Amino acid sequence: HWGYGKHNGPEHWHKDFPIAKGERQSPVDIDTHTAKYDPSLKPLSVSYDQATSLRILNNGHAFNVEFDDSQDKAVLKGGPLDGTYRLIQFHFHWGSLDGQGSEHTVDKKKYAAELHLVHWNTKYGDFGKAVQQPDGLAVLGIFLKVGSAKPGLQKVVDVLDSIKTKGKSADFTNFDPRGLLPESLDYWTYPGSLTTPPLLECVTWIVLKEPISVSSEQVLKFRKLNFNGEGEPEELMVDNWRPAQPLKNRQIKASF
Ligand SMILES: CN[C@H]1C[C@H](C)S(=O)(=O)c2sc(S(N)(=O)=O)cc21
Ligand code: MMC
Ligand SMILES: [Zn+2]
Repeated sequence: HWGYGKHNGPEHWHKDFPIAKGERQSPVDIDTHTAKYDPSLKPLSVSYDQATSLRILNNGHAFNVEFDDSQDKAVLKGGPLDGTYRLIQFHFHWGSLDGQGSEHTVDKKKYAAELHLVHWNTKYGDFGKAVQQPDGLAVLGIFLKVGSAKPGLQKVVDVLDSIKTKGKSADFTNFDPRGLLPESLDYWTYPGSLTTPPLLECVTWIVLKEPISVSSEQVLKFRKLNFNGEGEPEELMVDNWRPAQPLKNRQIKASF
């Protein structure tokens, strides 16, 4: 089954998921000089004050912090979006070394990791129905660069010992996502897909311009995780990111 190694990595995915070669695949390189400023793009409205985190899970390719989405508790609206999208989970993609890790790149520059906050469109009623629609999901992507510690990331970093291997999970309540946001909410946006199998083309990507800083030791603990399940040969969870895909005539719009 798919992964990120030599034999099952991004370049092999088309064999089982033919949409890998589709028309609106993500991630893409964001060229700042070709992105078009769009004056009608509204400001983002992130309402995460009533968020309820539940669990953190190692799923064999990243770790997910999951949220209670049975009511409009943590939602995203405004921006390029029509309607309310609920936060269901967030995860990261990171590298083995600080100069690679992000999925989206800006003028070919790669950051150390990328945070994806995944939201689904409430008019479709549940997550499974939202992935059957071209505007079913909105993912908020935030870049991470090594520098000063991000205090709001530390609670996540400390629980990672408990979910070292594939399939382990831990209770993770009362985590507040607002501590992972940069100061500015300027963004680029384009229509894309999930960046892992099943690679469904249902996503409106909102990639924030401003990165958050994390310390070198915060990023180092991400790299101690395992793709493997307990009692198998250890394979460090590093480089779980997909190379950029062809933009193919889509336009990237900027809110600034
Ligand atoms: C296997 N993980 C995929 C299936 C999950 C059900 S999901 O649709 O929540 C997401 S969102 C996501 S990403 N990297 O594009 O943000 C990847 C996946
Ligand atoms: C079409 Hg999702
Ligand atoms: Zn992701």
